[PDB]
Amino acid sequence: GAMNSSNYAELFNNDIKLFVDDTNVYRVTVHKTFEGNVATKAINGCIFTLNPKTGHLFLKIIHTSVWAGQKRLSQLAKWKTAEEVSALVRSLPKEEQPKQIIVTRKAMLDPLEVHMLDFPNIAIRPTELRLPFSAAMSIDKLSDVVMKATEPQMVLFNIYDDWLDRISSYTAFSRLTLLLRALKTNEESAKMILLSDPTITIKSYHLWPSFTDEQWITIESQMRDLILTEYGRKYNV
Amino acid sequence: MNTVPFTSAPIEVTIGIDQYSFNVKENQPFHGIKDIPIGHVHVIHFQHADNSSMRYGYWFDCRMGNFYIQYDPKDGLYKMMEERDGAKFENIVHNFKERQMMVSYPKIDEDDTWYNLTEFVQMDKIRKIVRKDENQFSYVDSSMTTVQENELSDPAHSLNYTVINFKSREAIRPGHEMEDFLDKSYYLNTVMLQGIFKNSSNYFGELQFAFLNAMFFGNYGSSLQWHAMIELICSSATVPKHMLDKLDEILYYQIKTLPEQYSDILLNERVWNICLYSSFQKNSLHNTEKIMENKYPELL
Ligand SMILES: C[C@@H](N)Cc1c[nH]c2ccccc12
Repeated sequence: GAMNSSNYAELFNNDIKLFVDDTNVYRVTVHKTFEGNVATKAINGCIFTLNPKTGHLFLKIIHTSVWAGQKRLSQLAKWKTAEEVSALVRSLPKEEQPKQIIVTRKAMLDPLEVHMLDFPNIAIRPTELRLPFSAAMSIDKLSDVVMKATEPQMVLFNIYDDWLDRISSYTAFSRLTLLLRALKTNEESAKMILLSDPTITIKSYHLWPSFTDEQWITIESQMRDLILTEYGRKYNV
Repeated sequence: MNTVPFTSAPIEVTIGIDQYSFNVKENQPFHGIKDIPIGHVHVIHFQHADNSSMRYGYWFDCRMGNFYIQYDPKDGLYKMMEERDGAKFENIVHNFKERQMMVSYPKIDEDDTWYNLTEFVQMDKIRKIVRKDENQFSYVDSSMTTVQENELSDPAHSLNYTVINFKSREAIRPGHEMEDFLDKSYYLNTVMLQGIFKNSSNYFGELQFAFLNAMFFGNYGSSLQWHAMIELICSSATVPKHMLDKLDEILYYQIKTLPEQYSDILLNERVWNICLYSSFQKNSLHNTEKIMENKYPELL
C-alpha cells in the first residue's frame, strides 16, 4: 500500500524501486497583461525519477513546447508525467525495470496506474512521507540543464555524487533529504551553508561539494540548525 | 393473467412478488399467487421468519411454462418447479381458485412501476447472467457473488454480469491513456455497446436486473454492477441522446421505488455525486437529479 516511517528501510532493500515526483513538471510564471489581466507563461520543467538505492536520477526535462495548444495543463502534466515514466520503464531491460514506483503525490496514482496497465507486476504506491523533492530545482546544475534545454531531453545524474563509496544508501538518502529539506525551507541560507568555504569545490561530474566526512557532519549539523530555526522564525518559538 | 400454485406453506415466510409482499404464517392455508400480469418478467422471493439471513427468489416469465412453488424440508427452502403436464396444472390451479386459497397480484391500473423497472429485462438475458440451463426460471439470493468478484468461489452459482473495470486494458486504448480514462465514450460505445451488449436495450436490461437483485436480495455485487454501469454512461462525453433520456427514466423509477430505509447501503455516495454534479452527463438526468435531491438530499 502506502509508504511511511514504519516501512522506511524497504527503500534500501534489493527490489528495484523509483520515486517519481511531478511537482516541477509544469512550471509557470504569473504576470500582468497589457490590459491589466493576469496570464501565465510556462517555463521548462522536469520529472524527478529517482532510485533511492543507487542514487540514479532520470531527469526528464519537460520543454515548454509540450504545453502548446493544450488545455487543463495541471491535469495534463500528471498524464504527461505518467507517459514519460512508462516510456522510461519500457526502455529499460527487464532486469532493470522497477518492481515498485512510489509517487510523491496521490494524484499521480491513477495516471501512472493507467499508463502501466501493461506492467501488472509493477506496484504503484503513494507515500505518507513529505519528501522535499520539489527543491530539486534548487540544485544549480539540475536547474541549469532544465532551463537551457531547447527540446525534450533525458539527462542522467547520480544525485549522491560518490557518496556510496563511503556511506550506505540509507545514510545517503538521509543526507540528500536533509539537504533538500534545507534548500526548500530557506534556499539562500541552505546555499550559503554549502559554499561558505571557497576551498571546497564541486567536481565537474558532481552536483554537491567535495566534503570530507568531518566536513559533512558540520554541514549536516548546520542544515539541521537551519531547518530547526526557520521553523522557529516560522512558528515564533 | 397467470398463476404460481404453492403445494403448501409449511414455514412462516414473507413472500414477495415483484414489489408487493405479504406475510404467510406457518401452516396457513396459502396456495399461491394469481392474476399475475402476462407480458413482464417477475420475481417471487422469500424471507423466512426464523432466519432473515438469505433472501432468495426466482425470476420467471409465465409465458415460458407453468410454475409452482414447493417447500423442500431437506434444503429448507421454497423451491420454484415446472409442471410440464399442462392439463394437470390447470386442474390443480382451478381447484385452488375455486376454494380461494390464492392471493391476487394487486396491480393498480394507473400503476406502471413494474413495467418501468423491467422495461428492458427479458428472461433470455437473465438466463445468460444466471446459468442453470435445466430450469426456465432463475434462482438468485443475497450471498451470490459475481464473475468479477470471483476474480478478486463456486462458478456454478455466480452472477455472470458483464465485467466493467475502468482501469483495464479493454477500457483504455494504447496511446489514449488519458483520453479514454477521463472520457469513457470508447469503452461505452465501442467496447461495451457495439462489442459486448450489441445495443442499449441489452445494456439497460442488465442494469435494471442488477438494480433489482441489489434491492430485493441485498446482493452486494449486483449493487456494484448497477453503479458501475451508470457511471460508465455518466463518464462518457459521447452518448446517444435516446440512451440518456431513457437512462434518466430508468433511474428515476429505481430511485422512486427504493426502500427509504435501505438507501444508505444501496446508494453509493461517490458514484451519485459524481454522476449528478461532476460528470459529462451532470446536466442530462433531470428527472433522476430532481427525485434524488428531494428524497435523499442527505447522500449528496
Ligand atoms: C408433488 C408435486 N409434484 C405436486 C405438483 C405437481 N405439479 C404441480 C403443479 C402445481 C402445484 C403442485 C404440483
